[PDB]
Amino acid sequence: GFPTELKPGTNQFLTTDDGTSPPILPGFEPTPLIHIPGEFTSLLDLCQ
Amino acid sequence: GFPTELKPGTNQFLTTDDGTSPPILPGFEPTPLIHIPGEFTSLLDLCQVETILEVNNTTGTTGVSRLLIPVRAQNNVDQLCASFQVDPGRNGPWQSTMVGQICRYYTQWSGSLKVTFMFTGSFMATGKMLIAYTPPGSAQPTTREAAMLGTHIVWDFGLQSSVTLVIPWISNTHATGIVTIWYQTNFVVPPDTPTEANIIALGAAQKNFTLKLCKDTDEIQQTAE
Amino acid sequence: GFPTELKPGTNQFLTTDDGTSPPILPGFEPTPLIHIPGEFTSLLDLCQVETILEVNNTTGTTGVSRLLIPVRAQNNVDQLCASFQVDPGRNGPWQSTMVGQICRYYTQWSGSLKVTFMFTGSFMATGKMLIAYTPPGSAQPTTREAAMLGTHIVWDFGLQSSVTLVIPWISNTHATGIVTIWYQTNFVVPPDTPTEANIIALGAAQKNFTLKLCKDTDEIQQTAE
Amino acid sequence: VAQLTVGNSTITTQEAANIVLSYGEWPEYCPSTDATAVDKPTRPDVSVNRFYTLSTKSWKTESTGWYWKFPDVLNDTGVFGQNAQFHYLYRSGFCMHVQCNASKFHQGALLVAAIPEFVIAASSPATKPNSQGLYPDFAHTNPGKDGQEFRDPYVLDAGIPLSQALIFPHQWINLRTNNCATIIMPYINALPFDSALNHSNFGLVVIPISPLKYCNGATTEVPITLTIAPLNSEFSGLRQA
Amino acid sequence: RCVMNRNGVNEASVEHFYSRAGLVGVVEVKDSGTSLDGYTVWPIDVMGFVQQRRKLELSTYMRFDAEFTFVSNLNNSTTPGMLLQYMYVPPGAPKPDSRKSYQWQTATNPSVFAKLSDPPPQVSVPFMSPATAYQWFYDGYPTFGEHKQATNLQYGQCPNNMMGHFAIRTVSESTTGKNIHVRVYMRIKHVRAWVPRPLRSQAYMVKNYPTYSQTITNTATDRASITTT
Amino acid sequence: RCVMNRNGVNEASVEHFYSRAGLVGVVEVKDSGTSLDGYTVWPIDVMGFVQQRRKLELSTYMRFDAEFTFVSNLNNSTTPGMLLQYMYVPPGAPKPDSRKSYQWQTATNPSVFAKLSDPPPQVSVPFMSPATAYQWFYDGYPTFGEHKQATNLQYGQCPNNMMGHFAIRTVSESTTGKNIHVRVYMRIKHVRAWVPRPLRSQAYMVKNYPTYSQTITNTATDRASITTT
Repeated sequence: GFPTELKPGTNQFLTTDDGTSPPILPGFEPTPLIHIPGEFTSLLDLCQ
Repeated sequence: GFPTELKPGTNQFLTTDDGTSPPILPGFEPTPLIHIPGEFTSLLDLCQVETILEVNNTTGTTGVSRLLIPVRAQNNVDQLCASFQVDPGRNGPWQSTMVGQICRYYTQWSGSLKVTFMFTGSFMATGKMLIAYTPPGSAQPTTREAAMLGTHIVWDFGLQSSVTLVIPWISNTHATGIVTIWYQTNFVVPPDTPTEANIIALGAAQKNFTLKLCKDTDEIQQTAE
Repeated sequence: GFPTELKPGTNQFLTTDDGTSPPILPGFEPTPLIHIPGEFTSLLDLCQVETILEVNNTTGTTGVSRLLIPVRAQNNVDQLCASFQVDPGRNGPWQSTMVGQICRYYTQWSGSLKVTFMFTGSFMATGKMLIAYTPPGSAQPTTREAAMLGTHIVWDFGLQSSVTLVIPWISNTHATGIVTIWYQTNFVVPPDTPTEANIIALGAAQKNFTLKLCKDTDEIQQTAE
Repeated sequence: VAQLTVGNSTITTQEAANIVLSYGEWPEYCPSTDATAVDKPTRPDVSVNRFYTLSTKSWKTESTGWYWKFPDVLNDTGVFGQNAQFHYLYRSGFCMHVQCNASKFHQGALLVAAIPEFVIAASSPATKPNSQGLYPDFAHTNPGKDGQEFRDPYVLDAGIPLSQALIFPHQWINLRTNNCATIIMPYINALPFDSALNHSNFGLVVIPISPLKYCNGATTEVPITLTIAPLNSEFSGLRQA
Repeated sequence: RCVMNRNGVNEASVEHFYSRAGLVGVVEVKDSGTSLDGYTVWPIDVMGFVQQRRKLELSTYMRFDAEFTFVSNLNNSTTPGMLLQYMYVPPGAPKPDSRKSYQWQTATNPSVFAKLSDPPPQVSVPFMSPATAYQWFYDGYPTFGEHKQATNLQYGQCPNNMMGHFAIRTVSESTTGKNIHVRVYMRIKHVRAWVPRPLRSQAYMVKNYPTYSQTITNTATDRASITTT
Repeated sequence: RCVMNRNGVNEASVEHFYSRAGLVGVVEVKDSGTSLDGYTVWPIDVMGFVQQRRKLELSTYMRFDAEFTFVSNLNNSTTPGMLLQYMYVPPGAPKPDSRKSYQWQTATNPSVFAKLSDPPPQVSVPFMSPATAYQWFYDGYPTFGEHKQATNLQYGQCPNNMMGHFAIRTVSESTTGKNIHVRVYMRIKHVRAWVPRPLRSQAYMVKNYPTYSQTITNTATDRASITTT
């Protein structure tokens, strides 16, 4: 097949890597997101 | 070669992953697909089919008699003829329905249900029944008047032998509404005609009914088959 | 490197996967392909070639005599000369055909077959045979008349020495039609000419004939070769 | 009320034709396949596609119901029976008209449903190893033109609940509002043609949900008449026998 | 308590209702003790378990391709480097009868060689029926002739549902003394269903037949009265 | 019973008729007991088994590239990390005669190093004939001169069909005491065939020769009479 070569760092689990995992429940539609007042997106807004 | 890096989750078998497997028989042409009538592509289309409610699911009632709501000449009026909760997924009269059995294959469901009542007395029989629906969170009415004060249908089966009651919403996740049938009037008959009849209740879902989170049903049990 | 994830089916050898392997001899230029007459690209083209049916596959008949349908001066007319089922893939007269042997290499096949009959008597010999084909699901005719009432060919081998009978469909998956030959007339000959002759039956497939699901044949057996 | 005349058969039925079309599909002739491109299957006219009125069943107070396997219900009946007995392949739709003759003083309700591949089940007292009690006899799987009375109508004699039989093309006969049920069933099979004698494409059940009731003096049995009309019937591979 | 919103319409589709590869057979390649077989032949049965049988019998006709996955291991769950041969024996082909039978070499039998240490081997079996769809209900007789046999078996048994066998063996020369448990997982793909049916209410008594016990079980649980809730 | 539809025309193509890599040789690298060879040389033979021989002899001339796959393991089917060398010895090159022969180092012999633990090594051998196609039937003598030899061997033996050898060995220094079974699977690719022939009817007696027994076997099974069915 397509020639590849495993580099150092394969099979490692980083615990901070923003990897992509397969969903255990494909096709599962989560509860649609309705508007909730008071959303905060930055802790700096709380520090202020 | 092309530099890759195996991530966590390699070599795992998920049993729900929509992976791509190689065909064991490449070049094998399956039997060409011809048109067959009656293809169904959604279980909701089956939930929307009226099926008989086993309202008379009482002890001692056997066979087809469980599908009939007995209506007879009452010595007292305003009596409760029959009652049943509007809960397709739970044990009870709705187990005998297609919607009630399909809800068993799912975890959550919500939507409006319809309940059709067929009077099967003689053409000469006449009278009125009060089909009352009590919303969830309220106990079933104790008197015909309390039922009349809520959502209800005064069903004159002398005029129309069939009536439909639309339940606005159920939403049984992983209380419930109650439908009650009251003798609004006595069972009126001329001479030489049976004074007892039956009502056939048929339950189904509306088009806003939806299911969620497929779950293996408990209606069947694996044994030494 | 490039993030990958090994899925189920890695490291497996399928024996039917049309994979890509590296050539052991890169740069090796094979002998250039020159034109050779007689290239065949489909086994159906071989199935459509008429080959002799071993209709006389009877006990005691040996060698080439098995390929001949003996026709002689009969003491009784309307007698059955010979019969054989139209089943290329099964044991019997069709084993000696190319179509019958190729069907052994497959699991399912369907299509129309043709069966040619060659009369090999003297030029002075004359008479009529009734080539009747009985569709699948019907027993072979017991009398020449019952055969005449179905699909048949009154073959006057005094006029034409060859006749073709097209079998409309066979479709042997993993009953069958029957071809019967009846003495319509006696075997008529002038003096000093042989009163016995032979019919050579040749079977083949038509262009609508198709095969399916390659399967190792059972006509050969591996032993201490 | 009108008089439908098909061929030499005439039935008395009411107008407005409140007919149930099974799966919204009309019975149609199969488009010429490769197997049919060579033999051109026989499409008989109103000679075969006529009205066949079977013997009337007597609906009584204790009747459990009846069913007819339909390629089989006409296998020994007239020219349709002839074409079915003497052809290898068969394909047809059906118009089924179930009629009751009840007074306004009779009461009861029938569920008339057409069940494709109505596989009849045997009801065994206990699981015995591959015994006769595990399979229905031919008299039950192919009851012929006389139909078969249900043994356990609650489970349709097939282990499936009767209450859900309405998932099939069905029609109610509630004696107080109507006494006729008309179901039109197209040819439904995993094959374009099939054996009329071996395979029964569907069964038509007529089951009393509400039992028949009447007071003393009325006719103690309501006649149930079944009229069958093959629609777009085709046949192939004619035999002689 | 109440969900005033509507769920998704896709989770109720037939394709999704039959998704999610599930266990369809648990075969054991016995090669120790009193059974030195070293192989086993599993006839592909979509209805081995009553749950999947009831789900499939919701429809009369079904057409689908199937993805099979073989989760194999020893009794102690270990997966050593034992080489296994998962041979798919298509319908109409003869199955093996021994560890070293000639049928294991038949090239027309698609075979998968994989070690226990490898990820579970996975293959796609196409729609294998001579008909245009599988039949979970066949109101008829596959034979030809009159069917007055005393024990009326062969009734209702559709021959077109045969999907083949999965013959599994170690590639050993003699007995290995280790039993291998193979869990066959099958995923229904591109499923199309016709003629919905009532879901089976009576307990299944035997396989291949809709036979039910003489003691009918009510579809609905009992109440005290028709007026109690 | 009957299939009124037509199947696919592609399943009957010559390319598909010769597809599906099949077992063409089972060699054993003996390195224990009385045979401490540690190597084996397998002459590439497309006609090792009478099934494939009969399938190939359907045609007179065939031209194809071949994909070889080596399924190797021990007698107990285990695949330890033993390093094997699959050396392809092209036609005209000398083969090894010992475990540590100098021919194992010949760079012009394409060699594949793979451990038993690895997936089966797989290589593509191109069309290796001096002619434009292989000949399964060669009505002639490869020698030059008059051919009145008493035992008339060399008749019908085409020299252009030589595809080479596959010399397989462990990369050990001495005997390992373990026998390795190598199953050679060969896939015919880009096959083109010429001059179709009757399929062999008589049992094969020997390899490389069409010799048949004196007891001729009828092509068709016998009947009672010419009128019975």
